[PDB]
Amino acid sequence: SVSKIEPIADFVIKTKLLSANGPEKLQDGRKVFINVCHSPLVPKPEVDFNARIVFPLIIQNEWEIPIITSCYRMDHDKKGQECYVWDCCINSDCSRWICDDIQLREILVEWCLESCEIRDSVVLCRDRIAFPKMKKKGAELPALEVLNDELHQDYKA
Repeated sequence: SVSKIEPIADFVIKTKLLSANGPEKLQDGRKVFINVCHSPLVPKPEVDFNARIVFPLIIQNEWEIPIITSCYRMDHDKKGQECYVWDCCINSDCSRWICDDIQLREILVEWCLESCEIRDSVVLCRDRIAFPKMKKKGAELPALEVLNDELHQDYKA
């Protein structure tokens, strides 16, 4: 059974595509946008966010904010050049944690970049990075199709 997660727009990561080694063709050097968004349907860490507890767990690879990433979609800039867009959906509580702790927000941004890199075999720039003041890139964020074992425990069947 496939469930739908309708993400709530939050903020955008702007970057650059350095290389594409995946099953599909992408143009190197094109602008990349990542929509960091949220839903209460995304799993969340079992350990509540407390900086002194959690940052050592992150170093130990024992704690992470779960991310559900969409397939990429194409948009175009004003000169007609292709730009690639991904949605990275996290639990709504985790979206509030990254408001109050800038160190956690930086790590979450890195996790979102790695998530797109993993799912589509792309390499994204860590230097040519920006944070547009918009909530999302593009029109309505499309629904994420997920299996029931991917949902937050309290929202499973």
